[PDB]
Amino acid sequence: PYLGFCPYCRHSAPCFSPIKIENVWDESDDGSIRIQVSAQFGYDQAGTADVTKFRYMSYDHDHDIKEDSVKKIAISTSGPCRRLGHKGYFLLAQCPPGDSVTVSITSGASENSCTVEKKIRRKFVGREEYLFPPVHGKLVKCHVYDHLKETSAGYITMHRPGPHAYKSYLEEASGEVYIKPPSGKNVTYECKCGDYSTGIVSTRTKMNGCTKAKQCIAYKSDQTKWVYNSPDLIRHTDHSVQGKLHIPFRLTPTFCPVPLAHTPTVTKWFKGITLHLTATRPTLLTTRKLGLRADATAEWITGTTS
Amino acid sequence: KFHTVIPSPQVKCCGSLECKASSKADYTCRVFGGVYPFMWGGAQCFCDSENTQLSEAYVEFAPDCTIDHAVALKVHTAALKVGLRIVYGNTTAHLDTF
Amino acid sequence: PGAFGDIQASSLDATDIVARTDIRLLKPSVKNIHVPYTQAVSGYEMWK
Amino acid sequence: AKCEPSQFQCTNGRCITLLWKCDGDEDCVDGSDEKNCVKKTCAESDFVCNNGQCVPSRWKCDGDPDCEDGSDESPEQC
Ligand SMILES: [Ca+2]
Ligand SMILES: [Ca+2]
Repeated sequence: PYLGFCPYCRHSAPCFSPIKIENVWDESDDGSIRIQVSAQFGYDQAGTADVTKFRYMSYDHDHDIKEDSVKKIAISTSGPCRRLGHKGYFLLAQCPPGDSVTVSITSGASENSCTVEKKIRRKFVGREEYLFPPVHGKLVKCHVYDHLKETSAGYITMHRPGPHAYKSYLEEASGEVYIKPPSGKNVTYECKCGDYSTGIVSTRTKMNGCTKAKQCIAYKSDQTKWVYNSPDLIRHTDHSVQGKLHIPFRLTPTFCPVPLAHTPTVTKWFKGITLHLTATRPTLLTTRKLGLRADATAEWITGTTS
Repeated sequence: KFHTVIPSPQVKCCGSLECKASSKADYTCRVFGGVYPFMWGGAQCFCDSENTQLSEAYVEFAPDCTIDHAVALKVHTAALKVGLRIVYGNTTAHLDTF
Repeated sequence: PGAFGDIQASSLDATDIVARTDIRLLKPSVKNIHVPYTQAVSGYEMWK
Repeated sequence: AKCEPSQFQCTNGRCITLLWKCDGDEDCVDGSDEKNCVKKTCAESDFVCNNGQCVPSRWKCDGDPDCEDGSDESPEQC
């Protein structure tokens, strides 16, 4: 559960949106897409796995883990998308094609969003494009993101979070920086306050040796929970991998229906055939000669033709 | 499809950083000074100027590669196997042979 | 970089991965922390 | 000079984004964003969020973010 900087947000400038699409995948044969973000879904602040709610890094001076119901997560491209499932750092949804994919917390006035200028196309499996799989048709081998969130596609790891200094943690009264930790926080401070200095303080503290905030940084020992390897946080001085998490929605072999355009009316003539063709959508007509030469031929036929 | 992985940057805000090697595929890290990076909380370094920053990049197989992968293979000296059905007189038999 | 065989290994689960991608990292030319970089379009997909 | 931020040189010789001058961040050793910009800090008729963006407080329970801070969604009031 962390913060992240994304190229585009609810407001057209780039912003440190709590939700940040870190990666996308599209190898599904159904138009579903796997999305990896900076927020976790199906877990409580405590890390219990209540599927009804999701958590993320609090977007304020005092950073903690806040919670909300997954019903407020909208995924969109050219239009809204049916969410097929969610788990941890990842979501699975079926979206129409578009040049971008957007994740948005639609919490009314807490509406924030992340968009990646990543294209998605209405790809299809088989040999005949379709707007939607028909029923009078052959079942063919295809692969789709298994909706069972317990299925694992693989794993990508995480590390203990690195420092995350807060300007709000320092005050410059008296012309020397005061560390002003939030209540009860075991804040950890470091500063080249005239010289390299570090320490931990659980309460308001007066520094010595420097007169501007420019040199002093202050954060807290929030290592208690790990953070994804993404760039928006600086790594801990030891970034050795902290275990792993299973990527949900395994790409699984399955079967998919595909159309069978009206049987081509063959016309026979001397050492040659005329295929009469009638297709509403691009149909991959392919032929080869069984001779020594294959004379490989392939053409995306469309409409009525021969 | 190679999945580019850019690990979280490392910063030694007031000193040097080694551009050491690693075994990762196309591991191409480089070091840059004057980074003075801001995080959401604000400034994120000890020094105003001598802040060296290490940027890292390498690649691994994307998760979907378990299905979307392809394997290149050299192939040679192909041997033809065959299934035979033999019928002779009142007797019929089926066979397979290289 | 940018052609079939962009990334290669003996097994998909293997850590023994070798690759060439023309990856180059640019200066963090923005106040917000970032790691700007570029590379050749996945040669495998370009091939596809 | 013109440089990577397209905008003003601070007196240490670093080039700085003038788009950063009003942001409340000293981005430089010297001169460093201290020079004036208009931030009226309007009457409480307007709420002001945390970045200081004046917005009519009547929208502090509208269900639409009035500022990028999102402070108008404050549970205490809404
Ligand atoms: Ca500034
Ligand atoms: Ca509002």
